[PDB]
Amino acid sequence: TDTTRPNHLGQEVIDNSVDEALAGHAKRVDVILHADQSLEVIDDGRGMPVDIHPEEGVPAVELILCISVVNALSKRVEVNVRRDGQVYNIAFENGEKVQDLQVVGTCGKRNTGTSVHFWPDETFFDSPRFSVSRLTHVLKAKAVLCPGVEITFKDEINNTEQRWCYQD
Ligand SMILES: CO[C@@H]1[C@@H](OC(N)=O)[C@@H](O)[C@H](Oc2ccc3c(O)c(NC(=O)c4ccc(O)c(CC=C(C)C)c4)c(=O)oc3c2C)OC1(C)C
Repeated sequence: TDTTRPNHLGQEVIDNSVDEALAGHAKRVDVILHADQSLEVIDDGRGMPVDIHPEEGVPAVELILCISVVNALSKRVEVNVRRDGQVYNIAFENGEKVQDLQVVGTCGKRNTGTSVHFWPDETFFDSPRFSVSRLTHVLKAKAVLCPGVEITFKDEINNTEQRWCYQD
């Protein structure tokens, strides 16, 4: 992972969302660059499984995040999963789970998906600023290579919003 800036980190989180679209489960991926320079990636896929992983004995989502690159390079990572009518939440800080998986709400059974919100640890990057032009260029190409998915990008730092969808 490149540490010139947090873009590559974001693209890896975006790729996990797009993989759900490519598999035919997600129809939309939303990316939001927050005012505090944190990035949030939301998809309407199946939702990162929250049931126990046999070998490890911990929620699959907890395990995936624990070993993820976002967790390693972010001072904070908050994940919300919509699955089976339930909204599960879990968070890590400085690389450590600071909030066990827990049901924070309910939702429609058909409303599934995952939200990954992370705050890069500025100490690991030459620059903590996200390169917007680079983020949008890669996203657009992503929309192109995954026909049918609607990709939106909301920039709350430069106050702009865009959406792209390539039907075929
Ligand atoms: C970083 O997590 C990624 C996902 O990222 C997002 N945003 O959804 C996505 O890329 C992909 O997500 C998958 C990949 C495979 C299945 C999949 O095979 C499912 N089918 C099941 O019936 C199932 C139900 C519960 C369960 O614990 C598992 C196995 C666990 C896995 C695949 C982590 C499978 C399912 O419900 O959801 C899935 C999901 C959401 O792979 C992950 C979990 C590594």
